[PDB]
Amino acid sequence: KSEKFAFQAEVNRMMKLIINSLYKNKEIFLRELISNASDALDKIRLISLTDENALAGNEELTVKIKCDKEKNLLHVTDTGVGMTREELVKNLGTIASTSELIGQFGVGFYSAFLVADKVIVTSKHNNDTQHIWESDSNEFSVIADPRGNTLGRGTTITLVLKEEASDYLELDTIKNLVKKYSQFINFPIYVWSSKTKTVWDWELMN
Amino acid sequence: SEKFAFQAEVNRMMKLIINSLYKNKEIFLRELISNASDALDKIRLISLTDENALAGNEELTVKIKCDKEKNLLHVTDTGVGMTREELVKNLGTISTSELIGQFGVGFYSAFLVADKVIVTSKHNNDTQHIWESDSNEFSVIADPRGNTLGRGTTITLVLKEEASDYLELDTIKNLVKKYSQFINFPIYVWSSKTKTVWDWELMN
Ligand SMILES: COC1=C2C[C@@H](C)C[C@H](OC)[C@H](O)[C@@H](C)/C=C(\C)[C@H](OC(N)=O)[C@@H](OC)/C=C\C=C(/C)C(=O)NC(=CC1=O)C2=O
Ligand SMILES: COC1=C2C[C@@H](C)C[C@H](OC)[C@H](O)[C@@H](C)/C=C(\C)[C@H](OC(N)=O)[C@@H](OC)/C=C\C=C(/C)C(=O)NC(=CC1=O)C2=O
Repeated sequence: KSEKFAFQAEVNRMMKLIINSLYKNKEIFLRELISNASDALDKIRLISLTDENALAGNEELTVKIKCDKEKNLLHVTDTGVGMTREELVKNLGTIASTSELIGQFGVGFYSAFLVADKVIVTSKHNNDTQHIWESDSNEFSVIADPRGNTLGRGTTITLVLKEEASDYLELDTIKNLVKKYSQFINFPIYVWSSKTKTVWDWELMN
Repeated sequence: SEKFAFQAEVNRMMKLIINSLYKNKEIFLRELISNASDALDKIRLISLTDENALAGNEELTVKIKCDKEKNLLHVTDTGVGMTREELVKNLGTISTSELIGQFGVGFYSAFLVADKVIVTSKHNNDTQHIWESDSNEFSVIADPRGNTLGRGTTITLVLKEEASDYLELDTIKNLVKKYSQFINFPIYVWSSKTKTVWDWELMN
């Protein structure tokens, strides 16, 4: 189980706070994830200033959100700097209204457990191979992605939604939320939506 | 090397117990008394083949102590006890009311009323040690007070505010009785009588 890890005590306590104090406005997890994605794009953009190889694995700088209503999943993918394996283990397993306090203290990512029974973070960084981080909140593991490098560069956050969080699978909801929290993000944010013959394509939200 | 993490299974188990028994929480005492009884049963067996078994403490009892000022509830038995290695493994790894005793996870029902649970235990083959937890981790350290128990274990609960009622004597006596009526070992509750004096009171 050299791939299995446990959470630092403080993180456990922190996840417990978010759940007990934000259960009346769970929709903020989308805000927090879109915000994280945006900070990630800012860093690769900052890296491309000095390193001229920074953007060779994925020239674009976007944020695409997809709804798999059949597998009960919600995907949020950015083409930011991404995270190395060691960063998945250290930065997600430890740390150094409360709606505003979370993003400021650096723990807004855990707001995802407000609507998910399981969170998965797939990531490719310019200096490592693609890896997968998974957790149901009672432990977590990190393994090399057997699919190889399918992201180029960036991160995908996958949420296996709670049955009560089923509404986050309907497009009308996500679009409303994506739009409401995409307002001040300096990057384009699309949503895989239907157009009704009935064809699917990326739809710009901001 | 004094702070450990709970195994994933235990984590899952604590939540289940807490999510499903929030309606009948008084169960926690039944579970502690029951465990106390098992412990006593085991030292008694050992005393059959081991003449030195009861060297550290000749009695086979279970004593319950309420401390309102400090907000603590103590459950002490004089059974076989637990060695440091056992506290670590047997506690960190593994109506449903009567379904938890079966699986052997009753202990955790203590978190239904306690923000923090402490386990002090002295086992014939080791020195006294202390296991503490708030459910988000746990730690095991050598008791700096020495071999104070002689032999056995003390379950100390730092009761939640909404658990203020288990601090009241008449309540514990009432509860300790309903569940001690089946244990073949004497259960006492440090009670009081009005001058006002304190002394053990037999419940079964
Ligand atoms: C200031 O940076 C932020 C930090 C500090 C730190 C961990 C940054 C990280 O160092 C490895 C990378 O530099 C950064 C580019 C990676 C992301 C933003 C990831 O998101 C995507 N899309 O990559 C996010 O994944 C869930 C990382 C964990 C987030 C946590 C625990 C959180 O709750 N809040 C945080 C939000 C932040 O903005 C946070 O702690
Ligand atoms: C069958 O034995 C029981 C086990 C198996 C096992 C761990 C037994 C233990 O092995 C080291 C000792 O042999 C035994 C004498 C010690 C006690 C009963 C302790 O209580 C006192 N007073 O000593 C209790 O402390 C909280 C131990 C943890 C209890 C757990 C996790 C539980 O939830 N249920 C259990 C109840 C049991 O009866 C249980 O798992």
